[PDB]
Amino acid sequence: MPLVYMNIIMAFAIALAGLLMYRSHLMSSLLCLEGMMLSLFIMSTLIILNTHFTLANMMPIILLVFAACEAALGLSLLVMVSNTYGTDYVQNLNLLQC
Amino acid sequence: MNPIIYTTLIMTVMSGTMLVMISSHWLLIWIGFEMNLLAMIPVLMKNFNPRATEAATKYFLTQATASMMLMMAIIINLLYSGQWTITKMFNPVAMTMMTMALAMKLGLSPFHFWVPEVTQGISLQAGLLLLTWQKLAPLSVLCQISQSINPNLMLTMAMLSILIGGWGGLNQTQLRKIMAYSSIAHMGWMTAVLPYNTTMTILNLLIYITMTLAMFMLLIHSSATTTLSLSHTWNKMPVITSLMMVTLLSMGGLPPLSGFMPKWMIIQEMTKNESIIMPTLMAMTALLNLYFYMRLAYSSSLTMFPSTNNMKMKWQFEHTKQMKLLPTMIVLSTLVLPMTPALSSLN
Amino acid sequence: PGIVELPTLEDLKVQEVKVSSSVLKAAAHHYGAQCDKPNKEFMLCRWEEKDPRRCLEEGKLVNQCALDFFRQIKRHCAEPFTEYWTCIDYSGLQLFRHCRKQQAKFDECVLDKLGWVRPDLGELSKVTKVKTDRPLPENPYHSRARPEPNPEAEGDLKPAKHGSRLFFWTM
Amino acid sequence: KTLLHKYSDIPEGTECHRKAYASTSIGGATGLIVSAYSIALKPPASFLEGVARTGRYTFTSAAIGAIFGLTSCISAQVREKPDDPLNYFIGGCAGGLTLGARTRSYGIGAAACAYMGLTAALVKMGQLEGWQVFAEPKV
Amino acid sequence: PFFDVQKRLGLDLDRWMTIQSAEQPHKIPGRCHAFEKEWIECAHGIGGIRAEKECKIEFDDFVECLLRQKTMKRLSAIKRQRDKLIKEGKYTPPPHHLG
Amino acid sequence: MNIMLTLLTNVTLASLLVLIAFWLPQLNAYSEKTSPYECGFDPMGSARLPFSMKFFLVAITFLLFDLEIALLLPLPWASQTNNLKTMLTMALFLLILLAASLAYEWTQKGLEWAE
Amino acid sequence: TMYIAFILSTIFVIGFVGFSSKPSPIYGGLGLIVSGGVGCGIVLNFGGSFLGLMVFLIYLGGMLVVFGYTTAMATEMYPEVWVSNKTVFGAFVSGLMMEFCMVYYALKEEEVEIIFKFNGLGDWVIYDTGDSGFFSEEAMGIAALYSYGTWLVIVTGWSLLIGVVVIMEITRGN
Amino acid sequence: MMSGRPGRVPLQFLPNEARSLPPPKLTDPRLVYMGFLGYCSGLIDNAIRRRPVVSAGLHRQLLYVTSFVFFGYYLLKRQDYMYALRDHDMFAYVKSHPEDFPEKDKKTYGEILEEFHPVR
Repeated sequence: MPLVYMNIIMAFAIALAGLLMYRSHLMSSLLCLEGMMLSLFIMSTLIILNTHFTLANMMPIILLVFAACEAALGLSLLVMVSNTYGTDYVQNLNLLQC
Repeated sequence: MNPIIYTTLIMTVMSGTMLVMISSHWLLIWIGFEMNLLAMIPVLMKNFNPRATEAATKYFLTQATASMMLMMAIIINLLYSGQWTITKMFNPVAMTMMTMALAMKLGLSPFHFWVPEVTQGISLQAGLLLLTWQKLAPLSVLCQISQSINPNLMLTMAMLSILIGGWGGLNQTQLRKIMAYSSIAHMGWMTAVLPYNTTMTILNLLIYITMTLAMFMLLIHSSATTTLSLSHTWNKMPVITSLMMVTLLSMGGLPPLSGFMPKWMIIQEMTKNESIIMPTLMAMTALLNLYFYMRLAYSSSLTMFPSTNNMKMKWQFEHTKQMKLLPTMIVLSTLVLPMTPALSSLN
Repeated sequence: PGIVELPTLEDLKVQEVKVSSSVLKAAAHHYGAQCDKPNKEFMLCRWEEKDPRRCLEEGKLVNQCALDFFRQIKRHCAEPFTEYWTCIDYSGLQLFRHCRKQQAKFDECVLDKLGWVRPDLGELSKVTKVKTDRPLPENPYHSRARPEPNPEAEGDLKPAKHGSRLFFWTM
Repeated sequence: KTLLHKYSDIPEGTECHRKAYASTSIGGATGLIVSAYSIALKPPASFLEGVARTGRYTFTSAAIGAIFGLTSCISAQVREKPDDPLNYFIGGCAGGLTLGARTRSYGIGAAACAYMGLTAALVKMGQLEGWQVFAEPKV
Repeated sequence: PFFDVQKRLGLDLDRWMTIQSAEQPHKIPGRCHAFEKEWIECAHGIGGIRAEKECKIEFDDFVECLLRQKTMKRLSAIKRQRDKLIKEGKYTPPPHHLG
Repeated sequence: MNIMLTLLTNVTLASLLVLIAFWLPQLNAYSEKTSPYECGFDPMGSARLPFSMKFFLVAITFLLFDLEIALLLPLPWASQTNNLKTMLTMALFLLILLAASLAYEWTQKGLEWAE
Repeated sequence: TMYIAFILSTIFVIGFVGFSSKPSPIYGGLGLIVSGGVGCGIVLNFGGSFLGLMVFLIYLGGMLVVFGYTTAMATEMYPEVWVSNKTVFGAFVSGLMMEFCMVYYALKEEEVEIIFKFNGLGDWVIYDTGDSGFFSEEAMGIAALYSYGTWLVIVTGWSLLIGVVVIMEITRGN
Repeated sequence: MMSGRPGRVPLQFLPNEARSLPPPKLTDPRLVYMGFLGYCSGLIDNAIRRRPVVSAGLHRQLLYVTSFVFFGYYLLKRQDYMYALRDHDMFAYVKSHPEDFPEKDKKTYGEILEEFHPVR
């Protein structure tokens, strides 16, 4: 495969690693989720334009809108957590251990 | 929540699941998962306490990560085949990505950590929905792509699910966490036979959903979420605790009850494939689930724990609401073993 | 595997139609009117054969027909045609609507000196038919033989012999 | 699989150094995986504490592998019995004894001797008789 | 689909975007239209198990069309072997390849 | 590529204007000069002042409306289809759903800047 | 000028390393929008004009914008900086060097096999040779959403309305 | 196994070729057990609802019984048709592939040498 595809898939892998390896902030993890979506968008767009799958041109639009809906949902969850604890720190989300 | 809004959100959850099960196109399957999650998040936060908020947040994080991995698997499959139809995956690493994503959505063992916490953090109705309806879509996708799964990966995850569900549930005094670990073990049982016979997976799923519905409805009827609170139920409604005991015995797979049917059929189908060590391991491991089921039965029906003085007040009162289909769910979860050959209807 | 067979360089030689896009556009309507036979014949070959190498001589005839069309324009009013395609050439979108005066005296040439009526709106977009001598390609896709299908189901349904035969069950 | 292939293709009761090295490699790899999961889910208080835990787990598992390989291969070549599950049983019990030494507890050592010896004997039996742990679907 | 509601009700809910050889707007062709068509016409109605072996050539040609991996290898070989002979002063590219 | 040259020129000239703007004047700075401006006194940092769920809700509702707008942008080319009745039905469907989202936010408090 | 998509993709991956090393979320968002801009450029070089402008208008000017707006409200008392942690530097440096090593290997070998097989013979090489006529094939494919994609419009619009209802359910806070 | 079977039309509980089999008898033991399951459901419904378990709501217990029998009859038909299909395909496959199912050459125990193992 051409090397642009290599770098796009590499970007997805880096976003996945950044999301799986957490830090204190929730917003950083949500931004990693967004990067994963953006890399998926670009990979889909490259594949669809290159093979001239014309009806599949609309698929990146659908992916973008649905992932942005999920991002809105995650932002609302972060805001609720912050209103509970004053911060978006994931270490405060540990009271379900017991 | 508004009753109309809650009904709409429930319907949207079921419609996302149905979109997953009726689509031939991977994009629409992904859409169905997205819709299911979007509508599911508010029903988790229905009570709105910090436990509910944390349960919803952990659920959202795991499900969104799984959905992104699933989309990446779809995109790799399209990159190598140009195919959107849900069928065998044409790429092995895309298949691995998809299998891991579906297992994380299901909550199999290496991705099981969210199930106990989320189940504990939400209400019993939310947990009932979580542990019954949310298993349908990923399992249906798995049954559709079963001919291309790596049997080693799937069987590893299923065996780990059985082991961890057995061990994790041993330490629990919370009924919701016990339900979650039982669910992990039963998901492992479902996914072990998936490479060999998807009809066995459907059968086991139906039996498990019947038992889980019966048990969760008995818990809601009892208003008990801890083992000690359930230990008071005999002094209020002993019929509920005796029915719960027979249901727990069914969950343990004790003959001649309905819970023995999926294990027996799966062991038979596995031995048909020269699989003998794994079924023996699985049947032996399920004794842990049966052990903590028997602990619950001891504390609930087979013995009588101390009650409280304030329980005399509750004696003069009936239930405002009645659980729907609970008698049917109880009979189905205990008494259906003579009807086993009807499983061919699922073919 | 296999050698992609290619035409030689002199199998590909032709008298080029070396006029620009504005010259081509100015004569395009009368070109479609006057050069339909070999043009439609070559387009038929190209869609029927799905092969550039199978339709080279038809394209070579396309070129010759265009060439003679332009030589017929040249000898009667090369000058009104020149003015018309110059005016077409000025605008950056090569629009017809800005050159109707020049198209007018180009069109009333070819009528009087050559007989060429200009096609009406929609005529040039019609699907027409061509009476070709070339045989219809048999396997334009170079398809392999298709796999033999799984045998169908015949016979009448009889009840399961001794039932399900699942373990101890008798029905 | 190449880690297991290099152990499997060398015959039993021959080249005991190579077989010991292969079993040591398997032990070290497995201990590295268990250390990774332990560090992930039960994190230490410092980087050095985690390094110490990783090294402890890794050496325990690698020593179990090396001891199992040495005892199994040597008891095979000494008795001229490379198809006998008894050499693998002795290997498993010696691995249990070194695990008991690593945890420095006789009870763990004895229980592990029994369990790992029986497990290794079963593994030898499955190798000889073609038992499948993950059987590929056929019917 | 797990429940083929579309084929029971005759509805086309998502089958229209499922392949690139399906009907396209303005009849714009897919890049691998013929390759996909040939593979689909080979593999039709014989099951996936049979289609995986008995339609291997069509699917290989399709995959080459989609990701021109072997074409890219051959082009890369020609390029790097050309350079392998520029350095030694062996091969002079001709006028129509330089301008 | 002409557009790339244009962007390069715009960015370069803006940064050059920064450099002249932010290095040419003669400076003499002390502590009380650069103190944060609070109308003659010192500001309180307090603790995370930019709060209130309404600022976040307007952002989220703008996000969802912007997604539906993304769905509406292909409309100028959508009117060029022969199947115009289906296209009109779907475009009007999307716009009714936009209106329904606006109405549901409106009636359920939503767009209000409450007490 | 000969290679444009490769610099764009390398910068894309660099920005991904930058924001996925997770500095304070405002710098993570800055890295994300830089990555989004260079990716919009990438798909512009492939003929995806509408799709790249969608990236811009809705991702960078919508979704992001909202992200930075929400970070500007739920942050730290001293909103953190990239430098403040050695972990950020270590993650960014490791990602940058794993980018450099693999791009060098692919450029000078053209047969790397990191999970997938890759050949950096170019990026123009895979483009096909043909005319698209008097329309943009991308725009015709996307405008088919209203004629071919009736089901897609139905489910997406329902999901967006449900999203509004869902956000208003969750954020009520009672 | 049976998912991709040819002619298998979607969402069809009994296909029309099932009408060639004998329908289950009305006193079928499995159907009677279906009715018994319904009766137990009615009794348990009385128990949970805190009504006299045997004599309360005879219409409700009766409806439990008849609805259970009603579903059981169609379940029995579908099960029997699936098993008939299974046997049909098995016999067709054995017929079409005689080489995979050879005619085994039968021999008597007078010519077959079985090993005797003493118990002693």
